[PDB]
Amino acid sequence: PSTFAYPAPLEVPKEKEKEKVSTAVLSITAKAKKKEKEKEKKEEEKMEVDEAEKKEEKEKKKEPEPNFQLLDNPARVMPAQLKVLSMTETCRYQPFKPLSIGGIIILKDTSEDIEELVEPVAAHGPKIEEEEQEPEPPEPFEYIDD
Amino acid sequence: MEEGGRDKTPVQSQQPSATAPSGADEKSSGKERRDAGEKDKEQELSEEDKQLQDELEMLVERLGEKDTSLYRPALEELRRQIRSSTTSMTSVPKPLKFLRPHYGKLKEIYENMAPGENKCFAADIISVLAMTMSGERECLKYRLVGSQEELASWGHEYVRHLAGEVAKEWQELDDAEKAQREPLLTLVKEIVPYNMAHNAEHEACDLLMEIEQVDMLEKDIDENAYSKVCLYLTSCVNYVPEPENSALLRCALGVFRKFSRFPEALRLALMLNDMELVEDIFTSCKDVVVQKQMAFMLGRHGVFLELSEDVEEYEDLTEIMSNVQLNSNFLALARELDIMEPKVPDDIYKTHLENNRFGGSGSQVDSARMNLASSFVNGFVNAAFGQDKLLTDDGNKWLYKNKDHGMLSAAASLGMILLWDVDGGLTQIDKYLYSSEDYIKSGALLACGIVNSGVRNECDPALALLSDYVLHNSNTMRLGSIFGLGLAYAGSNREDVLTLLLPVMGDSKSSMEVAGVTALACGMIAVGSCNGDVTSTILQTIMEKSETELKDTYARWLPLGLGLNHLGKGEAIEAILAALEVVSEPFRSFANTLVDVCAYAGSGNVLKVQQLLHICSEHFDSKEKEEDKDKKEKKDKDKKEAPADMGAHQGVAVLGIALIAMGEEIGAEMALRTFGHLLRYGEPTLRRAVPLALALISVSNPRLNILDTLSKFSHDADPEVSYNSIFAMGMVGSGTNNARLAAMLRQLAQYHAKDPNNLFMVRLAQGLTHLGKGTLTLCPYHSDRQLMSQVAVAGLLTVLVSFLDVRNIILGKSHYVLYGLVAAMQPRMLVTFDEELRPLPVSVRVGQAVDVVGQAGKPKTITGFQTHTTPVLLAHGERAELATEEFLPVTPILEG
Repeated sequence: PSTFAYPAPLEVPKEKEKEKVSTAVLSITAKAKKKEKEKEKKEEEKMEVDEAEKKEEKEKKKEPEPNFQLLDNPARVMPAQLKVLSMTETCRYQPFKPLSIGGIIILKDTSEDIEELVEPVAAHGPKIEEEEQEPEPPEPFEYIDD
Repeated sequence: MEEGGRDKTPVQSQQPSATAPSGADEKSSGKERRDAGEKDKEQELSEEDKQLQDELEMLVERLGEKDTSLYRPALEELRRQIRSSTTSMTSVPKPLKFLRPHYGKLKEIYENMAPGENKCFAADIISVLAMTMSGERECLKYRLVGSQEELASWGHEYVRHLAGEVAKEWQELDDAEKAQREPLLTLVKEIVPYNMAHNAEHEACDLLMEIEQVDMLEKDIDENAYSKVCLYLTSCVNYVPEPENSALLRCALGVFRKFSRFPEALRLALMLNDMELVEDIFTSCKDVVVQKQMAFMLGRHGVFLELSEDVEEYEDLTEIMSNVQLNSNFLALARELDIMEPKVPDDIYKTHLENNRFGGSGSQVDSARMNLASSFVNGFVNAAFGQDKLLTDDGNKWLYKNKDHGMLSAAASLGMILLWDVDGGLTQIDKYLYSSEDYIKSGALLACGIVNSGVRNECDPALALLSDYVLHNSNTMRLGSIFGLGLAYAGSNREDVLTLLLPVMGDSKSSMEVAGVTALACGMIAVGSCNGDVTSTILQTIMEKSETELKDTYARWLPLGLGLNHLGKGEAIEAILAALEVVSEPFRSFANTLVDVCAYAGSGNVLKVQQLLHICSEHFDSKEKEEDKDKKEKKDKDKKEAPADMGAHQGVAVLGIALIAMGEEIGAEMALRTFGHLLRYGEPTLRRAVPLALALISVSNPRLNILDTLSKFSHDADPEVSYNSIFAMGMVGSGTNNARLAAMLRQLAQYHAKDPNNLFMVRLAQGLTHLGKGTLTLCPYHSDRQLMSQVAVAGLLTVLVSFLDVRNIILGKSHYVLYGLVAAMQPRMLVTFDEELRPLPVSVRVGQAVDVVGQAGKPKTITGFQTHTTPVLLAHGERAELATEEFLPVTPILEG
């Protein structure tokens, strides 16, 4: 369920220009202050000093950004079942995603199947009906909208 | 060279010996390292032993074929070996002998070959071996001192020995705990401070202590032994970080305790400002000879003279404890107490006054805002006996016309002049006390304090009056009253002093800047003496600072009050800083920077590094703004310690002016005010860039602060720097005025500036040394940072003095002649060759009666050996009174 998901809200161009200016002030002042300050005597029996008064020498911070390796297809096959909400999906489906599913059938409600896999983006007929037809709750957008 | 083809002994060599040294010695390289390390097999160590006699002989032929090409390829690897790393320490009988020639090989490479690399490689091998070997090692050094052939090597021989020990590789706990150091001290004195300082151990100071204490009488005489130690300590302190610095001072205090000469001992007790330490030393100064002679006079003058009080009464922390003890021994009641109290110092001031000449009265006009300025100049110029006596006596004219806080101040300033008089001068102060408004009555107490610092015998004490008044309401009445109490009670450790400090009887009833004085007042009681560790003064600071976010001026004063109280040990200051941190305020970050900077001094390592640390592009309050632009001067050390350091830091400082100035336009305005104070606080040897810089900018831009900060420098020596300043201050003053208020500042500075050639001169010396803790400098630093146009400031403003005696009287022995020995000075300089500790004793001769002109002719060496008297006080940073042990009944006086 997590290999095709809904990617984050965007970095955007707008925020990119805006941020650099902000980062610039903090960046020079931190580095300039932090590197220069020592409170250490290295030719002493002590390593540094037992601490007289508190130091300003301090350290930096690192934050990366999350990405998973080079692929254009699912990561992990999966033999577990995952619930799919119709047209919100489990998270999201891409055209390779239904290949990996052996299923695309239902036995998770009253409904059951008369047909098996249908290949990617293609119609399957779920059999809630006797063999003809009966209505079902409205998932489609126009009914909900009006 | 590890070859079994013979280079080493797998069997007894004799063939390569003669042959190899000419071109480049191949035999000894493999023999000493490779054979020793691979086989510590004892049957194989016996072959080497037989070989050993041959090994000795190798040194004379090796000195015959010296030449830089022949010597350079032969040894790089012997230099590298360590005994404990070949583990040849673990057989003592045969390797110890192998070390005896091994040293003799190394010494030629160390000095004769001049490049930096040969010395450093060579250090690591000598130290490890020397400590392990000890006793036999001392014999080994002597053999080398003589030299197998008497050539160039002997001169170098002493330095290399001690230069090698500096490294102190491996063992740091030694094997001997007296070290091999001892014979070298007498021969070379230059190498030794390099060893103690790099080593930067308390253990280093232990080894130095044991050897100087024995060496005192025995080696040569007491006088040279005393001299050797004083120099050594001086390099060492800068290198040690602050917690550890206190420990080295005490260790030193023990070497001195025994010694006939006391000067350096007092400096160490001063640094700490501890009640117990100063007591121990004092009793010890007097004891050596029960006759008054050098011993008592040396102890009494030297400890008492030292500063920690802006008022002229000096310390007085020592005074109460020391006096009862001195009268008990009995050489007379009147003699011990008279020297001890300020009474003798009142005379010597009077006599010096004439030679130096006077800048006239501080009067200008008694009308308009100029009457306020007039009042202030009298106080600033003279904290001693004046020649402006005629204006002060007549109270009605100057004192009354005064407005607002200036009335209180006028009344204070009058006490400064009356100081050195109280045998008739008291009476007016009391008239002022009875009558009129609170400002004048409170002024009279502050003033009384000031006058009653001219005696310790006390007549109609000031101390009684004060007690009842502080308690008494009206914020102006309490403000003056507490501030007075700080002088009057003094640095004393009497219960009377301790008990008062506990309640904050001061201002805390106003949310304005006048309230800040409360923290200052508790500081004023201690006056530079160390903390009792009272909670009340620390807590007060949080309260006052926290409530405003509306006054920039208020927030800064609370840490400034605390610093005065805090002044003392490195040990003590860590503890008091802790209490404040628990709560956090952005206003405290101003205090955090102040306390750290005060604490750090005494170390060139921690102090200078802190002293550039800046973020100022967030706020111009106290929040992130901090002390930084102000701080950039690097003043705290320069005042505290070392003669060399004072010029080096200023060298850094010049460049820093540009950096603030260019960095911001706002930065330039603030930087110019504080830079002008570095000159007064620090006492640099540079007068080039800064006096002129301030002068030119002030013609361009009206800005009144500039004249004020400059005139405080201009007191020091009054036609060196004063030549420029007087011109600038006058020209601006009479071509620009913006207000009556504006005029008032410019006059105050203009009058304060002149007072001819070193009269009640400002120096941050003790005049016995300048390695010690000077007077409270922070009081002019407070007046200089903020606008001096602020009327609230005025009360504090009156004492910003940071004077050093105009005494250059020769004493330190009982003979008590005026105008001391011949000495050396260069006053055609702005940097000088010798600032080791004591400068060059040739230069161009000075022994004149007129007071010394430092800080561009700073160097004084005390010279007296040709006259056959000897100095007890060698120049330790002194700029006042000589101390000698005189074998003459009259001390010669010279022209030059």
